[PDB]
Amino acid sequence: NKTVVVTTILESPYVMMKKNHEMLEGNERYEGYCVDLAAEIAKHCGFKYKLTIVGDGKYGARDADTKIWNGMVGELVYGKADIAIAPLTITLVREEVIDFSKPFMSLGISIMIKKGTPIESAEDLSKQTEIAYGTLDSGSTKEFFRRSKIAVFDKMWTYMRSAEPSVFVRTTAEGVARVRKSKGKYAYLLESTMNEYIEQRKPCDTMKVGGNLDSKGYGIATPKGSSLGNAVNLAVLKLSEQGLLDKLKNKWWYDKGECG
Amino acid sequence: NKTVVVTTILESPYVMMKKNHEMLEGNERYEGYCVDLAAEIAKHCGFKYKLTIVGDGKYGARDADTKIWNGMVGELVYGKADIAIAPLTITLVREEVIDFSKPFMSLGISIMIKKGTPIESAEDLSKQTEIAYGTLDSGSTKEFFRRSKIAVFDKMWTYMRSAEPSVFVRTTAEGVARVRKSKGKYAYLLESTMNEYIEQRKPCDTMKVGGNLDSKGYGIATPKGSSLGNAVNLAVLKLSEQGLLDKLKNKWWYDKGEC
Ligand SMILES: CN(C)C(=O)c1ccc(-n2nc(C(F)(F)F)c3c2CCCC3)cc1
Ligand SMILES: N[C@@H](CCC(=O)O)C(=O)O
Ligand SMILES: N[C@@H](CCC(=O)O)C(=O)O
Ligand SMILES: [Zn+2]
Ligand SMILES: [Zn+2]
Repeated sequence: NKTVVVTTILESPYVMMKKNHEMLEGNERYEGYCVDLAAEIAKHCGFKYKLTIVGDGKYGARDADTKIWNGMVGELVYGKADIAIAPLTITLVREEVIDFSKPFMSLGISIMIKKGTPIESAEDLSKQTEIAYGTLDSGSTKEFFRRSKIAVFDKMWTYMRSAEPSVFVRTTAEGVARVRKSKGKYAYLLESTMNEYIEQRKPCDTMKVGGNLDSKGYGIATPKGSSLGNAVNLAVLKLSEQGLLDKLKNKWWYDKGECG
Repeated sequence: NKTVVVTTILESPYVMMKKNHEMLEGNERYEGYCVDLAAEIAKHCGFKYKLTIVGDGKYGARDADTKIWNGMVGELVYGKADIAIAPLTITLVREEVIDFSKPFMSLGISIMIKKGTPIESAEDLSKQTEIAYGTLDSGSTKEFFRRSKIAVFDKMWTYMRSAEPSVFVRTTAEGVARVRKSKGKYAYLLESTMNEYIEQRKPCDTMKVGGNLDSKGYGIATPKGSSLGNAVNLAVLKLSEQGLLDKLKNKWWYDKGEC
């Protein structure tokens, strides 16, 4: 019996510091969808756990030169954490080095605009220069554009990779702030889950436009061959079938909506 | 090196007989989304394969008395097939006896009505008596209602399990025909994928109403511990990331929609 080290990331509404966090200790400092999910997974799998925030604040990508993984993925690969419970996208390159449970949430890449921005689609962004657009660094959305052979997305990447000043951001919060402050001149490409959450938070000045660009899932990740992988997978399916995942999504997205 | 036996099911538009199937042979007799997907999975994983239609025409459930698995799940469990490539729902009870890849398609349980039926939600169905409703008699949708602790769905199951004559059907096609012939007095609970497909088929007299009741996925299934599982999983993720799954959905659902 060992305390499971959980790596996660501060990303609303998945993991957030409670208002009164400075007077709280350990796991009690945090709240959110992944905090609730971690508690459920641990209960069903019968383990005790410690939530830790990923040191470098990243999801995980592999450096092309050194081949070293960063982010939550790196924490699993190098044995610094036992499990990642976060909005971590299931991708081919990651599945090669870590294990993922069946998905607990669906999502797709989507477009965030400041309200009133005359953009309705990815096609619309790709055909103009007035409105800058970019993505998060070290995540699956950037890799999507880097790899896409779809004409519109390829054009978009050609623009984004060489754009000056840089259109990429270190955190989702930075991307959102950039939209809010840029008077309609920056659009942000981010996962529909995060986009839909921010759309329902004050100051209610952003919106999701167009359909999703792809369709994928977040999964709970463990190091390759971990003893926990099997149980975690079954727990995710149990929570899905009990309706708990739906309950948590309602709790953290729409029950907490502040744009009416 | 051995030919992989693929179990699948005749379910439109996943697997269908080609119009000229009697003058074709082997895998060439069939067409559809899962036929296209099987060819791709096989190419990427480097195996030869034979498509076979599940003998009993069922998805897979375990008999409460005999504890024997039927349908495509049974074919995997008892060693008759090496892989199932079909609209087979990932469920906990199945994942305990077979392996699933990461999902290749997302779906949820949904409501099919004859156009004009005064029903907009599961809540609506549960409150009234005039319009009967049911599910495929063997499958994950029936098990969803059987197991649900959610009040609306519990109410629906309490009605369905006791309705006479039976509100359950043997095939999706039977459920669809029942909606079409019942003048608005039967609604059919089925997966959103199959609902959305039929919505685009002549005579264009059905529609999907309300939100989905759950959210889940179909996966490619292999017998527990099979050597093929890892490669199949990586192939699904590659095909997802390359846009192929989206292309195949558009091909079989919308590009040739008749409405
Ligand atoms: C809990 N819910 C929402 C789900 O079970 C679910 C079902 C399917 C998916 N995802 N996941 C993936 C992936 F594994 F790639 F992430 C894909 C799908 C649907 C479209 C193809 C690829 C995500 C969640
Ligand atoms: N969920 C993403 C991070 C967010 C994004 O890239 O848009 C990942 O796992 O990399
Ligand atoms: N996809 C379902 C069958 C259809 C249904 O139950 O609605 C299964 O795998 O059992
Ligand atoms: Zn629970
Ligand atoms: Zn480097």
